[PDB]
Amino acid sequence: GSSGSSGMLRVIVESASNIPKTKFGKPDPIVSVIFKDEKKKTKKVDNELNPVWNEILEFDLRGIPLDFSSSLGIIVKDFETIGQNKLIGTATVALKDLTGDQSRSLPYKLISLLNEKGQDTGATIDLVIGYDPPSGPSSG
Repeated sequence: GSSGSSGMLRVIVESASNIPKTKFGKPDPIVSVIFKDEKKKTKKVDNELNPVWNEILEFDLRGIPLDFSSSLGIIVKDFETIGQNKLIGTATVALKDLTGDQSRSLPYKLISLLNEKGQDTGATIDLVIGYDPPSGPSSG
């Protein structure tokens, strides 16, 4: 364990609320984060409108900093449904604001989720993304 940071993006998932129920009752919502070709999702929540994951995610950049082009992809759907085109909502977090030469963690809450059509689904999800600039002898 050498002393040195190689760029790492942490994506904390608190919980969601205001989810569009279903005819049956309550679907199985699940957070799905995608960054640096890394698909990481949170523990699927059973029949519950406001699922509470309160988990922490991490992504290795390998000395690769952020840019105005870098962003996080947040997609929420119903586990019970995989193939079907059932989509609860989505949201993209532009890390262009977190970019810089000094760690910066901005709490992203009250995010409006949009369906595959781009219409306000009426669901909100809290997330805390933290950026960390790489630094050390091993540059890549």
